Amino acid sequence: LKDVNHIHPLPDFVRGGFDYVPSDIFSGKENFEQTLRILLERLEFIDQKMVELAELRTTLNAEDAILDEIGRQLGIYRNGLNDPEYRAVIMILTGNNSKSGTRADIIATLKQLFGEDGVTTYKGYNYRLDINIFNTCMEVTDILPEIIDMLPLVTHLRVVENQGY
Amino acid sequence: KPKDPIYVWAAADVNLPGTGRPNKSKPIDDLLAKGYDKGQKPAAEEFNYILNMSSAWVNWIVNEKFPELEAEIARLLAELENRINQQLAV
Repeated sequence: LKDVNHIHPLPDFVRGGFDYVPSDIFSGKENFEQTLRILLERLEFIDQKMVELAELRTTLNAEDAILDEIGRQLGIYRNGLNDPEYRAVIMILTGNNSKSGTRADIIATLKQLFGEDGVTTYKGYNYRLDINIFNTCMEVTDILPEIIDMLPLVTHLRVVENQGY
Repeated sequence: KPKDPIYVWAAADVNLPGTGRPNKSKPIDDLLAKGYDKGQKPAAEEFNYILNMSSAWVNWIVNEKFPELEAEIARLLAELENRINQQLAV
């Protein structure tokens, strides 16, 4: 019924405070109101930017200019990656820390990179595993090094990518 | 007898526009040992390579091996006849 995240712009900030004019003594004088409005409306701008200072620092929306700072703390350097996929690698490596490389587990990680039906996985008798891609939205060669990391120590892997079925 | 000349598949060795990689590649030995399964799917490179190899070897058998084998057969008999007839004349 209520949002748990209380960090939001204050609703109707301006009309508040004006509500503290005692008994409409000054209201309708058009000389005191403008002086008060001009000062209060400055806080509006500062109040608004208080959110982006917290909202924009999250990894989901962080821009490349500062996303590097988030990656730097985790040891994931930009190298030659671009912004749209640099976000992906950060998620992939971080998610690897609570993984076991099971068949059900592997499907889950690939799920975040290719939608619901964009990926499928065949399995083979002698350590063979196969990955199929149908709806890639980013160039895969640069993402490939991580795709190896979350697999068992002895996996034998093939990678094939195509658009659609 | 077959009625038409034998063309090669993917004869050229060039980078495909879609991939930017050579149009032919060797399939991995494991796949050759067993081949495709239900889930496994074919790649363009292997698909082209198999047919290219088949057609190229068919060329090498038909248009190269038999003609030179026939020439060698004729030459052997000619040299043998010459060698024998030299002694016969002697």
